[PDB]
Formats: sequence, C-alpha cells, structure tokens
Amino acid sequence: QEKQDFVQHFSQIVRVLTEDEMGHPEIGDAIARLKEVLEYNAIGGKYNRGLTVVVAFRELVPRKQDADSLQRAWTVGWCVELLQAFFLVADDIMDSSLTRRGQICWYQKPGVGLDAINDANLLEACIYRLLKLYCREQPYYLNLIELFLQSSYQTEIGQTLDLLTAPQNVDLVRFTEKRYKSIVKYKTAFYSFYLPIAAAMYMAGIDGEKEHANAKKILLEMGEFFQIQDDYLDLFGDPSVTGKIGTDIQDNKCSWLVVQCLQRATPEQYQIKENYGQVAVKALYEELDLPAVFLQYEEDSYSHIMALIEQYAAPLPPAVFLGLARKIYK
Amino acid sequence: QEKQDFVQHFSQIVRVLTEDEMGHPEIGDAIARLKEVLEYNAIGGKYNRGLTVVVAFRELVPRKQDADSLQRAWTVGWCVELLQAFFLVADDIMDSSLTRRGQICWYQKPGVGLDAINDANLLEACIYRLLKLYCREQPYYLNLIELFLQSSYQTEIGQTLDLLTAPQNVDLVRFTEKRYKSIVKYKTAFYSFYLPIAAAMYMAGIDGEKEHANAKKILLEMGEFFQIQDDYLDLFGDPSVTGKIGTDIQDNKCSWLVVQCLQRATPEQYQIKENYGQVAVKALYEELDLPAVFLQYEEDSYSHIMALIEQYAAPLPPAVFLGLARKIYK
Ligand SMILES: O=C(Nc1cccc(C2=NCCN2)c1)c1ccc(-c2ccc(C(=O)Nc3cccc(C4=NCCN4)c3)cc2)cc1
Ligand SMILES: O=C(Nc1cccc(C2=NCCN2)c1)c1ccc(-c2ccc(C(=O)Nc3cccc(C4=NCCN4)c3)cc2)cc1
Repeated sequence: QEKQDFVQHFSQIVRVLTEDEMGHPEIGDAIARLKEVLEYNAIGGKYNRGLTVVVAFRELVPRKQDADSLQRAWTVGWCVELLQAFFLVADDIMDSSLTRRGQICWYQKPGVGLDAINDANLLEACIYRLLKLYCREQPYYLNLIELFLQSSYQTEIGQTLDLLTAPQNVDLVRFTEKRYKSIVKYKTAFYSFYLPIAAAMYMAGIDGEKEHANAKKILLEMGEFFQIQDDYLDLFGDPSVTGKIGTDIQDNKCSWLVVQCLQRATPEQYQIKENYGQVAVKALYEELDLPAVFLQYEEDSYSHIMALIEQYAAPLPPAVFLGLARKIYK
Repeated sequence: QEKQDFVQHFSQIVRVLTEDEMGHPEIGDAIARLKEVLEYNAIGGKYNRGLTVVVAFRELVPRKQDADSLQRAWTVGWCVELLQAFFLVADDIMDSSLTRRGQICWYQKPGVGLDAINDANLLEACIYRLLKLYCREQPYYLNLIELFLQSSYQTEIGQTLDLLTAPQNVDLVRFTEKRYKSIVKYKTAFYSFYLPIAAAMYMAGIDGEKEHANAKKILLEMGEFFQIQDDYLDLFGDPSVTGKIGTDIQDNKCSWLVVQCLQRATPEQYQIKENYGQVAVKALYEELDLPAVFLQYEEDSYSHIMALIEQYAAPLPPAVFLGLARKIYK
C-alpha cells in the first residue's frame, strides 16, 4: 500500500522540476524534454530503493513526522530513484542494451540515441535541485548532498572496474573472487543498500560517524548477498516467478556463478573460453553443483547477516535491517 | 607566467585524486584508469577558465592569502577545468566529433568508445572530491558545491536546448535570435564566465545575493559576445592566428552568422536549406555584409559592457571584469 503513496508523489516531483518554465519560458522546450526523460526513465521499476528511504525513515522516528517531514522523506526517496535512473540510462548505452523494465531503452528510441547521455546527466542534476527545493533549510542538507555525491562516485568507480573486467571479449583470468566482491560493493551495494538507509538516518538526525559506519557494515554485506542471489537467479530462476530471463553468460559477465566455476574447474573444464560468449556453461555449472553451493552459501550468508545485525544495529532498531533481510531472503 | 603555476599544480591534483589506492587497493585498476582520463582530458586546452579563478581571487583579496589559501584557489581553478572536461568528453560523443584540442577525442580511442560516458561522469565526480579534500572546513564550502551543481545543470539545459535546435538535418525556422541567445546563455556563458568569478567571489567571503546577481549581469553579457565572436571567427578568422579552421555551417550549427543571415534574406536567399549541411553559405554571408554587421555589433557590445561594468561592478574592483574584457576584445 505504501509503495503507492510513494508512486503518487511523482507527478508532484515532476511538477516541481518543470516549474522554471513559469520564470524562464525561453528554456520551455528543454524543460518539456526533461519531463519526458523523467517519465520514461524514473517510472516502471519496483522502487525498492526509494521506498526503503520512507520505510526506514518512518521506522527511525515517532511523533516527529508532520506532513512536511514525510514530504521530504518521499522526495529524498525519489532522489534515490533518480540516481538509479541516471545510472541505468547511461549503463544501457554503454552495454548496448535493447530493453529495460520490459521497455525499449530510452536511448534506442528513434530521435534520442546518444543525446541520452545529456538526458542521463539531467537526471543526476535533478537530485540536487530536489534537495535544494525541499531540504536546504534542514540541518542534514549538506550531509545528504555529500551522501548522494559519494554514492555516485562509488558507483562510477564500480562501473569502471566492471568495464575493465568484462570488456564487451572472453578473459577469465580477471574473473576472481576478490574482483567480483569489489565490483558488487562499489557498483551496486553502496547506492542500493547503504545510500537509502543512510539518508533516512541523516533525516532522523542520526549523523554520527560511528553509527553510519555500523549501518554500512551490515548493509554492504546485504548488498553482496543480493547481487550474488541475483546472479544465481539470472540463470537458475524461474522467469515465470522473476519477470525476466537472464543473459549473463552470453554477455561475458563477471557472475558469481562463473567465479565459482573457475575456482572449481580442472583444466579440461577450465577451457571451456570456448563457450563463454554467444549454447550450454549451464550444463557445466550443474556438473559442479553450483545450485547446492549457492544453497549452502545462502544459509551461511543469512547466519552471518543476523550476527551482523546483532552486533552492529544498536542503537538503531533491528527492524530497519530485518525488514530488508526478509525481502532479500525469499 | 601565472598560467604555468596553475598548470604545475595538476600533478598534485592528480596525485591527490589517485590516493585511495593507498587505503583501498582492490580499486587500483579503476583508479589508474581515472588517472588516464584526467591526463588525457584535463590537459591540453588554454585553461582560461580555471586561470580566471586565480586571477580573480588574487585581485579580490591583499594580505589574506597564505600558501593554503592560494592552494585552494588553484584547486577550485582546476575544478572548473574538470567541469569543462566533463562537458567536452561527453559533448564529443554526442556530436560524433573526431578531434579535440588537436588530439583524437578520448572516446575515439580504440578500447574506450562508449565507456567514455562513465569516464566523463568520473571527471564530474572529481570536482566534489577536490572541494571536500581542500575546502570542507571553509565557510564557503556549501556555496561552492551548490555553484558547481547549478553550473552543471544550466549547462546541461543549454545542451538540451542546443540538441533540440540543431538536430544532427537542416531546419532554419528554429534558428532564431531569442533561441540563439538562450543557448549561449545556458550552455556557455554561465559556466565559462559567471562560474569562475562567482567561485573566486565566494572564496573571498563575498557571498551576497545582490553582488552575485550584479556580477552575473556583466558576465553573462560578456559570455554572449564571446560566443558570437567565436561564431564569426569560426568562418572569417585566420587559422594561422586562431589555431583551428571552422565547420559550423556543415554541422547545421545555430551560429550567430546563420541567425543574422535568416533575418536578412529575401525568400530567394532564404532557401538556400539547400547549402546548409555538407560548398559556399560563405558567399551569401559576404553578400549580406555580415562582417560589417559583426564589426558594428562588436563596437556596440563593447560600449554596452563598459556601461555594465560602470553600473554593476561596485563594490568589486572594475579590474576583475576589465581584465576579461580586454582578453575578449582582441
Ligand atoms: O516493499 C517491499 N520491500 C520493502 C521495500 C522498501 C523497504 C523495505 C524495508 N523493510 C524495512 C526496512 N525497509 C522493504 C517489497 C515488495 C516486493 C518485493 C519484491 C520485489 C522484487 C523481488 C525480486 O524481484 N527480487 C529481486 C531479485 C533480484 C533482483 C531484484 C532487483 N530489484 C532491484 C534491482 N534488482 C529483485 C522480490 C520482492 C520487495 C520488496
Ligand atoms: O591569461 C590570459 N587571460 C586571462 C586568463 C585568466 C584570467 C584573466 C583575467 N583578467 C582579470 C580577470 N581575469 C585573463 C590569456 C592569455 C591568452 C589568451 C588568449 C587565449 C585564447 C585566445 C583565443 O583563442 N580566443 C578565443 C577566441 C574564441 C574562443 C576561445 C576559446 N577559449 C576557450 C574556448 N574557446 C578563445 C585569445 C587570447 C587569453 C587569455
């Protein structure tokens, strides 16, 4: 039910971002185009990240939430969604993707193409316009600005690392465990899991370095499991349950699965760079019982995350972290 | 001589941006690549914008400049240069350019291609890393963050507007004066002329809304002349004096020259969308005495800028604005 109140707030988000027309009509055409970029690219996902901001926030304070406070929590939720849209529009260009969210990628639209690059940059910019519009008088204004800038930088560094690692031709010597973890941490975990809780945290007046560092320990480990599950499901999931079918192996992805395969292949199995990149790695993954290795790692990972929450949650409510965990773990 | 002290400070800029290796070796390869992006893309221009920050700054205070203060002025100079590099790397992709600064465009490098998009984003991100590293304890920290974010947004809006206006096929009904001015203002004038002085301004403790608004009036008008001269010189300049030869007409640019041509062409001359986009518009421009129209507009524009400085400079030293004007006007 909540997610809907969050999705409701978008037309106001868009309204507010397309107001300058009023004060500066000369730029009207550019603003109309920005509105298209918003509506194409910010809508249509699951909104778990932006929603995480609202749930966290509302779990992290009880009587300090008048209508304006909740409004800011929604806006900063949507800022996370804009950050994500900025990455995705740009990542889709970089990897020559065709579809996104069951839709043609913004850039594959006739009349868009590589103009999508500036479109992506505008999505980014809209983050800091919303923060100024809604949060500039707030004590946590600067903390949120720096948080979104740091998240972007980490993500971009992760993406660099990913591009160096899986060039758009087989090479498996790069696909190591330490490199995999490192890509997941910077490219996915920081912005997907730390950013949304940390922002809620700052908005609740919880600005301590120690507390953020504790929350981060928990959340980066959750992020890591998330992506690994993601990788497992890409291949071994049911498209009837998941809502897409996966192309990791074809794409020369540094998947958890291929990293696991490599540290557990006799040289015969090793090569086999003869089937990585288009059909069945899939058969070899099953020969090495990677589904059982996953099942086992998931059990250990859950144990590990529960101890992490035990050790590192306080003085925050465990529920904030437990909520995420329940979602991650079927 | 100064410009050299500014260019000297780069290897420290790069050193400082590539330090995280020390604390986080897992990301080493990504950092090495970032260092390449810096050195390819931030070096090789004229550095007028970043240099404008140092000259302004040093003209705007007399005994309040110890070694650390001058260091910050240099760093924020270089932040402007990084902003510029971010735009240029990205603009070069969007318009399928071949060369930049007498060099192959970063993205045309074999092994780079559309990865340049993330490279561009990293240049952007490095702005706010330098500001944090050097300026976070300064009273003007937040003002500079917001200034660089606003400059980026304006520029991106300008670029949108430019893309809507000169799609990569002839149409001349879009090439109006009001649209031209509007593109120059947002795409070029804000970040090239207002940003560098305003940052120097903030660093000197001059944070007044009124003063910034006055400085802006002067500087956006300087920006406008700059670009118009740029357009004139593109065609009618001497490549032996300028250091490049111009391709505006071929590229379907909204040049000042074509805007002037259109409001002064009988329908015969009008069409003539038969020669706009590849050889000689050039002959028709001379038939309409556009070089004399330029010469005249330049004389009026100089008059106008001197009155603007007279009226709007105080309480800042006229020299800060006069220095720029002297450079703009042969
Ligand atoms: O509202 C839900 N969770 C929620 C949202 C916001 C905050 C919280 C929360 N709990 C307390 C603290 N915050 C929980 C919720 C509803 C449906 C789901 C649901 C959505 C997608 C899936 C699913 O597709 N999982 C999955 C697997 C692999 C990848 C992804 C995925 N999602 C984003 C990009 N990739 C997602 C599973 C469950 C998840 C969460
Ligand atoms: O150091 C010089 N000017 C300067 C630099 C920084 C601050 C100031 C300044 N005066 C007091 C306040 N700030 C003046 C300087 C040295 C050589 C030049 C020079 C460089 C290029 C040109 C020239 O190519 N002009 C020109 C024409 C059209 C375009 C461009 C251009 N430059 C950046 C992108 N396009 C440049 C003319 C003169 C300009 C300035």
